[PDB]
Amino acid sequence: NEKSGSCPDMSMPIPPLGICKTLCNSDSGCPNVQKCCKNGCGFMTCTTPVP
Repeated sequence: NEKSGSCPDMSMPIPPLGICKTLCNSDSGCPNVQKCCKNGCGFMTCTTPVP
């Protein structure tokens, strides 16, 4: 739990394209250094880590 930062609470970016399928299960689930949060179609995807 907790890689470096946290989830970017904003919900600003909203993908209109037909994309409704999770991928990650948590921080450790996401690759590179992306955090696993819910900022799309209500699933668990990777996002940018916020300090």
